[PDB]
Amino acid sequence: GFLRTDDLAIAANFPRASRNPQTYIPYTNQRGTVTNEFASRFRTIVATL
Amino acid sequence: AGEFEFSGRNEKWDQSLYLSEHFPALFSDVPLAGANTIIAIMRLFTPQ
Repeated sequence: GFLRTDDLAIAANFPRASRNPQTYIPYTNQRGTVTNEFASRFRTIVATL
Repeated sequence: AGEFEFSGRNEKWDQSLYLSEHFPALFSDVPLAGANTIIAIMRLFTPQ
């Protein structure tokens, strides 16, 4: 995944318990690709398994 | 001048590119270093 800052909450001034509000989105948006870079990670796991 | 200017992009073909100057790259019949096994299978599609 990646680490997205909460830009929509801070501009809306929502309560957060941190200094930098950063949630962990599990996997990347993958538009416009032929091979999916999240699916090919699972290729190399089964090829290891 | 006659060279094959390859693009270098992994894009799905659609049949609206048939009228454009783009070709399918499997059928260029150009030998590639390291990937000779793919080209040797594409020699089997030649008309007889």
